[PDB]
Amino acid sequence: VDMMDLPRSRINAGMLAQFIDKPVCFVGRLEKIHPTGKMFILSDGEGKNGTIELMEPLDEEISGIVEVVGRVTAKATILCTSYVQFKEDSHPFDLGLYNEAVKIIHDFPQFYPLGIV
Amino acid sequence: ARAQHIVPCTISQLLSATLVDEVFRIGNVEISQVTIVGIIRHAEKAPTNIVYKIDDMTAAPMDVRQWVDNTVVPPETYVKVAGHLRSFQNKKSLVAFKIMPLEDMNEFTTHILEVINAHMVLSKANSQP
Repeated sequence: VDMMDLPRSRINAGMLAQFIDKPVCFVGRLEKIHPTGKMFILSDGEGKNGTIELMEPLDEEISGIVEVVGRVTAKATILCTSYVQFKEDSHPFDLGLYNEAVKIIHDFPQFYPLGIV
Repeated sequence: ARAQHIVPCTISQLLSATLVDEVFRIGNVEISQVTIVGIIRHAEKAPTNIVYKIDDMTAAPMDVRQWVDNTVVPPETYVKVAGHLRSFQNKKSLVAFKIMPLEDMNEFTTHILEVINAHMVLSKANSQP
């Protein structure tokens, strides 16, 4: 597991404490990579940080906007099982606007369902 | 009779849709032609078609089938798909008439907004009962 087959909630860092042990999708800007390469920090569209942990070290540098799929740990960090760097080579990604989308998702679950309903 | 919209949806909406009077419906919103935005997880190349597993986080990846006579869109690419919702043998799938890789990821954020606004407004128009 392989949460690629599970519903994952799109969150920001202020939601981490409410999603403990839940599959999540966290979009944010790469702030730094830990010396080990097994942890990195992403800042969300409100400028708040989420800590992303990996079971194996990164096999590449990542930067810019990165989207992480993982499970929220007991410590309100994210154990990442996959990630995608968002291409911005022609158009900068508006993370502030993304953040608003996230709040809207959570306010209107009837129009953006999590899983089969 | 009668207007037919390309409704932006999530996969969770497509999977939850039920056939009512021979047309798919999610909530009180009728869907036949839809758009989704997600990431290619898998591409299955055959001579007559490509079948992609497309993932938008809202559920398990959905099968999206595209007709062959452009190469396969590489995995880990975000795409917008426009297609017809099918359920062949009780298994949901899309038959794509458009698959476009995203160059501007703001189009992905906009789709989220569009899904929610489209479903909110279409449900109100249909209700009524």
